[PDB]
Amino acid sequence: VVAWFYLNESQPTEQITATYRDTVRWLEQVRDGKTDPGVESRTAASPEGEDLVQVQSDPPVFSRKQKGF
Amino acid sequence: RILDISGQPFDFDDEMQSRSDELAMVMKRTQEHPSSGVTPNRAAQMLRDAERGDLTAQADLAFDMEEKDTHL
Repeated sequence: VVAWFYLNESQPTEQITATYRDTVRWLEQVRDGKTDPGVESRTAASPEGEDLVQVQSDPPVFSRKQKGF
Repeated sequence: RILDISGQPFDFDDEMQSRSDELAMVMKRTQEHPSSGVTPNRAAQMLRDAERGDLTAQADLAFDMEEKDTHL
């Protein structure tokens, strides 16, 4: 869709521009995390990605998993 | 024969009862620590077992308490 919009740069029709706008809106929604891109139909598999959320802390002494006291 | 305090004669043996070869196996014991992760149900079960004549888990628990608790 976006390639066809790029090719029709000399004069774009209403429907082509509307479809391109819908596509870019969907892409922005995907980027913001408001919608999932989906998985390939052949097998359920989502693309790998880096850790969006990460926290750091020192080892938790005195936790309830100690069971030493 | 040596006469008992109750008046029943018996034979006196100088060797300890624990020195027997068959009893040597049970003499060596591993001192388990049941005070790790104490639960009220667990303590109640230990006391109930000690009531019937177990006397082992209660002894280990008492040993753990006498060393873990400073005030006691």
